[PDB]
Amino acid sequence: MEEFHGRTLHDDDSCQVIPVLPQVMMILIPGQTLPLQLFHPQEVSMVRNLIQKDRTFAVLAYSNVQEREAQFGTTAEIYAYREEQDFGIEIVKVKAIGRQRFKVLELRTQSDGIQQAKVQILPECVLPSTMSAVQLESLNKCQIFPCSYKWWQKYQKRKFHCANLTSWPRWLYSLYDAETLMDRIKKQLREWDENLKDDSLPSNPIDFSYRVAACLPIDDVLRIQLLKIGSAIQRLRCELDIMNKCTSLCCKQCQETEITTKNEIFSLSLCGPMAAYVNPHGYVHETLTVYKACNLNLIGRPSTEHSWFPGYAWTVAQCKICASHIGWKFTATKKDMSPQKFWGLTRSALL
Amino acid sequence: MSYNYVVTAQKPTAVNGCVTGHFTSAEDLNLLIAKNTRLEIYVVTAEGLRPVKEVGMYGKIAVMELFRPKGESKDLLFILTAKYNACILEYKQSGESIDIITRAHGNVQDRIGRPSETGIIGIIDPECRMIGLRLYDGLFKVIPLDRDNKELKAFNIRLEELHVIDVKFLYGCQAPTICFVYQDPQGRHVKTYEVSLREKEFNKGPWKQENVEAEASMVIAVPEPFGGAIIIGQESITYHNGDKYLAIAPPIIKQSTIVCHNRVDPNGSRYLLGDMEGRLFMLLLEKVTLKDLRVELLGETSIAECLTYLDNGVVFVGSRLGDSQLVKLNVDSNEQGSYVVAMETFTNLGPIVDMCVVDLERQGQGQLVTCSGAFKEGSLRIIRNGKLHIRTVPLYESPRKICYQEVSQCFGVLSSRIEVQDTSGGTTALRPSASTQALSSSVSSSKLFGEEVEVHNLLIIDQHTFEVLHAHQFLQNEYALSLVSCKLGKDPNTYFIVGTAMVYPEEAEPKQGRIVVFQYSDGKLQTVAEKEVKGAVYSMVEFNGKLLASINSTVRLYEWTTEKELRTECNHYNNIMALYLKTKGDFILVGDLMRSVLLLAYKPMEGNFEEIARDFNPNWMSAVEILDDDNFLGAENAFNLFVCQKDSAATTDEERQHLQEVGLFHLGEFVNVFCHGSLVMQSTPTQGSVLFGTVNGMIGLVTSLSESWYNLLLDMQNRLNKVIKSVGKIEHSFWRSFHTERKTEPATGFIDGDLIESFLDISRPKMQEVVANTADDLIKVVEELTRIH
Amino acid sequence: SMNPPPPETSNPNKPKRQTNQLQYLLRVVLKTLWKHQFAWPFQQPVDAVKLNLPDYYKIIKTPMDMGTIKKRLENNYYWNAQECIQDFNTMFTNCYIYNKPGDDIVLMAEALEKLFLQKINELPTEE
Ligand SMILES: [Zn+2]
Repeated sequence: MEEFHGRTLHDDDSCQVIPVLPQVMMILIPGQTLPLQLFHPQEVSMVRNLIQKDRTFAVLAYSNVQEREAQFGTTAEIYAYREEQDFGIEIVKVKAIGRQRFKVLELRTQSDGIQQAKVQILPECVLPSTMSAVQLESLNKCQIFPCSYKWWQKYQKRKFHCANLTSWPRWLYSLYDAETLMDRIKKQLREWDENLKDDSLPSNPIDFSYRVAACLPIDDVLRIQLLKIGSAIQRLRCELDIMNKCTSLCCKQCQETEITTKNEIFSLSLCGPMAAYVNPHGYVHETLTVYKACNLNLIGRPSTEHSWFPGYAWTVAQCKICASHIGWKFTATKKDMSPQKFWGLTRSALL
Repeated sequence: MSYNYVVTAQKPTAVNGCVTGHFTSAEDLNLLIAKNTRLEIYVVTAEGLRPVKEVGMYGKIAVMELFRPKGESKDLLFILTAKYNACILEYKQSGESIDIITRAHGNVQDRIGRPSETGIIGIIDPECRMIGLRLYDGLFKVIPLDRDNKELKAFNIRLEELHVIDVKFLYGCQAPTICFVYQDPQGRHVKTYEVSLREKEFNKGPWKQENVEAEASMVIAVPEPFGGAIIIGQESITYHNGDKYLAIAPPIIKQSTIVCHNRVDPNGSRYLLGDMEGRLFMLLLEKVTLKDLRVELLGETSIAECLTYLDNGVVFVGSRLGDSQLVKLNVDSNEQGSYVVAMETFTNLGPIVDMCVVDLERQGQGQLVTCSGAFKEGSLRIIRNGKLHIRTVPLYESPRKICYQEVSQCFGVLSSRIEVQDTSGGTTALRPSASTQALSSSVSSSKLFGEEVEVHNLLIIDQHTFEVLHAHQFLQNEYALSLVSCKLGKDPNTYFIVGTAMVYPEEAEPKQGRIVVFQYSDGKLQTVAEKEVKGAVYSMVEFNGKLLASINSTVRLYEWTTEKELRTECNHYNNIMALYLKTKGDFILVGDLMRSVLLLAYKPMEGNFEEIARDFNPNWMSAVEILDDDNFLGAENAFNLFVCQKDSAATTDEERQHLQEVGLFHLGEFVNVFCHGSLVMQSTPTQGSVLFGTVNGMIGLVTSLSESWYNLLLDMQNRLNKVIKSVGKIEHSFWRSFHTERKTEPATGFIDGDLIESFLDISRPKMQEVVANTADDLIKVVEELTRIH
Repeated sequence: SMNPPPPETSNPNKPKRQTNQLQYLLRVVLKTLWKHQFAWPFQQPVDAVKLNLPDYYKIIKTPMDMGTIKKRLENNYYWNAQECIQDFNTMFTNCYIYNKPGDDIVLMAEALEKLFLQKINELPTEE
């Protein structure tokens, strides 16, 4: 594919006329990669107009798929394009990337067939430190800083030392501090993926929030409420809202079949419910402790040979639909052991 | 559309800067005191201090330094505001008329560049040739000190080190050199760079990068014959000159990190030190070359922001949180040890976290009670018109909230004290505070190192004698937020409702909170109703005999039953986290820290809350108040005030649910709380009365006005700017305009009382120059606007 | 982990012919082994992602399953009997190297081979 270097960015709140692709229906996140393939000659014609212009095309955030109604949308840039003449007809492959959020003013459809939209660029307001407006001239040098529990305790007391001057305390501003908030998302991100925050996760607060917006299952409505955000602090807060509202535990392959819930999560191990658990070969799997779990079949027999939990036999528990290795069904051998039967599902299969 | 008047009733008292030199005369020693926007001039005397001239400036003072270049007999003062305005001033006195003049004026703000963590560092070369200002990370501004440089030309030189902790100018050098400590992935190093005016580029210094302490924060310039710079961190006081390096680690400075420093001797032998715990230390230099550095404790003073040495052991403590003290030091006389003696105590109201207008003795004239100071400097202040009399009540603990009960005749004050962790397993107070010094103590019902632990207490203080009668100690890991004193339901007794929240180091969001109820009768405090809720209780308000409490984001209302218990009625969920609550009649105001205003009204027919109008704009919010049914006063980021008006006569649903931002004004002060009423005795051309307390101690009043009064005052403002000379030649239209790091907007729907009232102070020809389209007819109108405060 | 592509069921390069030995290897050998109860974890290739076995393909360079053998005999991929015979043999051996004796999954593989060996002993000569 033919690569591009140029980066185009329109002015804030300035009204711009940008065409909308009809094939694109899904809501776009700023900076998100989109693999498109357009067959229609008039659709390939719009792309041919963009490359010579500025490669910036509009993607509507459709509130209702029926009436095609969309109050918001995101601008997408064509960084790569390829024109392959396959079996006789002209086909184009377009790689899109989000640039700026926008408010839809008016939807006007041309006599040619394609549709255009009156676009107003949403201001990406980036607020700095909350302490910046109240920090004393003497404590200014203490702001720079050279076991994870100890760090955050010292981080709060030092950066937010001027909290006594305001009506609100130290810990209150932590709920609004980007660095503190980013760590809360990182915590639950580790509860699903083994990837370290050093390389897989970005450092910039605005960019980091946008990546999360896609992974976590968010229906159009949540995605719109997620885009109405024009500031980093409003984005991470909303990501925490999703983490504290949709606890629905499913299978990573099924995505629809329910395994268990947050209510059934019980603390047996002293680390909590889930910690690192290695079987005979050398696999590091984080095993969840739950009372009851639905949609799980029992294959073979429960063997007591190398059991993580003390004196429990592990039956090979699998899903009823995809047949993925979800975890185990630990049963008590002795009559004086409780919980008698509880599920030992690994993180890798848990959603 | 809004039309409002904002006048400074009380000037800010918190000292931000204090330097000693020769401003008025070359022979007379002068002390300059900076109080946020106000400037004070004093002549150093053996008895104390003498006042000569006090001038108001149109900018938040951040940089203030005295220097003497060649040709000039007396020292010139350099002032840099928060609005980035460089100005050089000199004292002028002929017969009786005093007029401070500006030799050079100009702006030093750049269109590109992010503000640094340390902010602005103001340092001027000892030989008085150049001014060094670190405004942004990695960028260094150099402004020359010449007679030709009147417009103040500035150039930014690219520096390799982004994160700079503290920068100062070196002594005993031909070319100007800057010494600084930077942070990098390796640790912390001290580096020097030589400045050249010709090349306009940085060059190699007198010595290479040397390794220092991991917590090295302060850098002090050392004059001749010693030379070099002293670097003090948290544990030790290091010395550098090149090949020469001296290190001493005192255990007495380990208790609290030194934040401020001052030079005593003209050669560099004695140095005043001030930590976070208000302790006063002395840095002694032994002797061309240094023999050894000695650190000695003097005593206990106010939490110093900046120290200054005057004459004959008289030291002026510049405190932002506590009272400014003129303390005497006993360094001399080997017979008796080092002891500090306070001589004069300057009243400091800053900071103000909670305030109330309560009639105590007058029953007509409003008397304001403020929760001033922090930590050991935390004290109660009673303000009334005399001139304004201030009555101080020490607490020795951080005050949070205040409430009044006319039935029990006492004040309910929230307090937070610091208690260090014990080796065996417990806590012990640093010094006896109002809570431990109380007549009677009480504890709540329980459920289920070397670290400072914050413990909360509910204080009961008298309204005439001001004595700590009762103190209610709060549970472990519990933080108090809201406290209201009002009658609930059909109950005739007046209760104190507490909106506590459980804070844990591991729990970022508070998942636990209590709604404790207290009654005060026969000089005894008692627990009435305990209501545990899943979340934090930030703010509470009374709604027609019912208690409204906010749990995280949700807004809840409680009914007061005959069983003396709190009962849930209806829950109103919200997208944003509820933090600010204000009410009048039926209208309820909701606000967060991200400046997302939301108006709700309790519909009693359906038995719930209906969303009326909402305004979403991202900014750091701090304080809010309802002016009327449509107008509401709010305080946001970068020391500004805003007013948003709704329209009940809007033809479209989208218009009436939208709030129009009609109010824009830069106060130059940070407001944390708002309360109704007036300090004066109760035919006013001003509508309503809203008083406010700030971080620096500046107390003012916000009041609505009519359409005619606004235009009459607005046109007076543009004329007064022409006659009144601005201190530093900085525009009033630029200073009062809405300021933010991303945008600048003009002031609308606001009238500055500071410029209107100045018409009485200025002379008669300047009075006649404004009224000319009447001179004495306008005076009576200005005099009407002075009576209100 | 990455799942490698399934083995080629139909290929134009490799020669193929319809013999009576392959007819018996589909209607008698395959059918009986397919209708058995312990045949379900072999009716498809052992998935490295579903069962979470990433080092499975790192050891087993030649993986096979009955599902591949069923399509190969139906689409006619083998020339002689030995090519179809080698496919069944590799199938069982792969699990024997990976899964240690005593496992429930080992017991099924062995149960199918006993029924496989009794039928392959009755394999006729080419017509
Ligand atoms: Zn599944």
